[PDB]
Formats: sequence, structure tokens, C-alpha cells
Amino acid sequence: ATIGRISTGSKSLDKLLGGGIETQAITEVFGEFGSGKTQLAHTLAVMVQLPPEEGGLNGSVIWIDTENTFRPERIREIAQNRGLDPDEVLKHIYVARAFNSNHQMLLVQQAEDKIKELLNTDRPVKLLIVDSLTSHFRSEYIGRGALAERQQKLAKHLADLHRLANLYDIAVFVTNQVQAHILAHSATLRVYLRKGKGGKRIARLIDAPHLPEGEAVFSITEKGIED
Amino acid sequence: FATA
Repeated sequence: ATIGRISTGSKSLDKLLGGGIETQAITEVFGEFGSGKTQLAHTLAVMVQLPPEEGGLNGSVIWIDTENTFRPERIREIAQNRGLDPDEVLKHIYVARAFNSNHQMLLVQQAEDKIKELLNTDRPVKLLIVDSLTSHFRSEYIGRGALAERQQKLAKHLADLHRLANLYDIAVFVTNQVQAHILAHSATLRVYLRKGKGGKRIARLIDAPHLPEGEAVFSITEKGIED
Repeated sequence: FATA
């Protein structure tokens, strides 16, 4: 299947990404608390529902929320300010809260059932969010021996997510809170996000020498994100 | 999962 691309709402970030985030890929955004990772997730969960000529994929959303940070009111705001019906946009976002990392892993299997259910509808799943990908793994796998064990479990979880992305033509979007680099990562594309002044945010592609080497700049607004 |  040919890949698809979901606009982020920022022309600058879209150019950095070659048009938007890709299906059949895992895009990881990482950065400090408050950098805007979850704002980008909320924005994508609306943008994906737009028709293709407007930068969406007419798609539904699966959202695995590990920090109780999904906000339907934020979806509503973004949708209304983009000309969309907030209640209809919310209808096509299917959210589960992950209690711990083992539940988070099982939820990926449950996600496949929802993906299959919607595959032949007019709004197949096109976006799968895991926010936060790493928070439960960080709290549970800690101390001597944990680096190897945590990395193995996280790699297996990411492999399961890669399979859904690739088998069902879905863009997987995951968030990871960092601080202040030595660990392996298996996402397709890694985007470092940081906060500038007020509502301004700066994005850079990490370890992607074949792709744009500049930086995108965008603002958090009532439309989600915009230039 | 549950619809929002």
C-alpha cells in the first residue's frame, strides 16, 4: 500500500516532515515537559479526520493515554476552529487509559480489533497515538538491570506498533518525555521538540541525515498548532 | 477502547 501523510496544521512543521507524518511509520516526538508533544497529538487527532485534499486521510483515531492527558475539550476547540463539528470529530477518536506498561502492551492487541472493525468503513483508523510511550516503562523498570530489560520490553512494544502501522496503513505517533541520549530507539522518525517564547515551539529531526536539517517553528493556538 |  502506498503511504499517506497527515498534515500537522503547521506548514513549517509539515515541510520539515516532507508533508506531514507518514502512515506505515512510527513518529516519535520527544522533549521536556511542556514542550507541546500532547498538543501535537491532539492536533493530529483532528487533522487526520479531514479529507485528503485538506491534509487528512478521512481517518479514525486510536489513542492510548498513559498519563490521563487526553482532553476532549481541546479536541472540541481545535475542531470548531477548523470548521468541523466537535461532536462528530470526538466520535471517531477511540481512547483507552493504560493502567501500567503490561496493560499498555495488551491495549495494542485490543487496538487491532478496533482497526479491523473500522477497516472497511469510510473512516478506517489512520492514526494511533501512544501518549506517553515511555512513562510507565520509566516508572516500572528502574535500577540495576533495568536498562536492558526496559529496552527489550520497549522494543517489543514498538515492534507490535510497527506491525499495526505497516499491516493496516496507519500513522503511529508516540510521545516521550526527556530531560536535559545514549539509549537505542526504534521509532521510524524522531522529532525533538522544545519550547521557545510564549506559545512558540521549535522542532528538529534527529538522526535523519537524508531529510531536512533545518528547524520548524510553530505556535500553539485555538486551531491546535499553526505557523 | 471507547469513543470520545
